[PDB]
Amino acid sequence: LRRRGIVVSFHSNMVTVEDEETGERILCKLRGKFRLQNLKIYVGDRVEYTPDETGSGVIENVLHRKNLLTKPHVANVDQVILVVTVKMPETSTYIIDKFLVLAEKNELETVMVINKMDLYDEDDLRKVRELEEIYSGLYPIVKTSAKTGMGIEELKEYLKGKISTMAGLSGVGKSSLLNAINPGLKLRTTTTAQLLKFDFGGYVVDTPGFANLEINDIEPEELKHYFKEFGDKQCFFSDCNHVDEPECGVKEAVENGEIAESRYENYVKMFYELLGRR
Ligand SMILES: Nc1nc2c(ncn2[C@@H]2O[C@H](COP(=O)(O)OP(=O)(O)O)[C@@H](O)[C@H]2O)c(=O)[nH]1
Ligand SMILES: [Zn+2]
Repeated sequence: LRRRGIVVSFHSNMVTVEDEETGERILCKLRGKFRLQNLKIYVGDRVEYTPDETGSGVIENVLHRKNLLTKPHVANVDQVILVVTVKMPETSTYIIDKFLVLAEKNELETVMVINKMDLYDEDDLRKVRELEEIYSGLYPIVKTSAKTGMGIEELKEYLKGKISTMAGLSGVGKSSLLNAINPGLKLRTTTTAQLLKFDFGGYVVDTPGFANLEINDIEPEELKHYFKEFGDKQCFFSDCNHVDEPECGVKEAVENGEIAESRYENYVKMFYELLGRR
């Protein structure tokens, strides 16, 4: 009879589902009119199927998704674990804000993780204090070391229950942190993502988030809504883009220091970058 499950991967041209109750990995086939209609199914999709245990099962229906990450297709993602690096990979605030813009656009909770702390000397630490100085009040920050183990237990606290996606520049330590959180687990024909179950309940995606940092589906005038800070600020004009406009609460805030310059700076850069399109 009808049982609820979460899709976790696509094996041998078939959907692999996991039983929401207390189930194992039941392989499946989608039947019905999903054919007639165009109701596509993805990893992370919640579904209800028929347990013909005498050989896997059959997917009867696919629930409605809260969202759908793209390239590595993933549905119903709650969190973005943004792993950042001050030294070694060197992460610019610009890249960081593009990541946040993306996480916000897909309406996801974001947890910023400054990794490789074990490698930082005094100058590096200063750069760290600058990251906290910028993002402290906009997002949760956790200082970690995949090697030392520093900050992992605290990070396990955010992964619990939720379906999470790792994001960050190559080399920043995404796969190493994963293994630090759950020995054995690791980041990545077979072009679809997979959901890895955490020891403590919850899942993390096979491959990394928006690795292609593609901000195009965003209209210029839309971008401003993806910078938390820009909101409680009042600007003269109706829907002021905060760039040239004559009077801007946002521009005012920057001259004050209520808004980090880097934030404004990167937002404007991104703004103009989106304008170049017809
Ligand atoms: N010292 C130190 N090295 C780390 C840390 N995390 C990852 N690394 C190293 O950084 C390299 C890249 O890590 P990896 O997890 O593969 O990066 P990813 O591309 O973000 O998944 C590997 O050679 C690791 O040995 C960390 O917290 N501290
Ligand atoms: Zn404005």
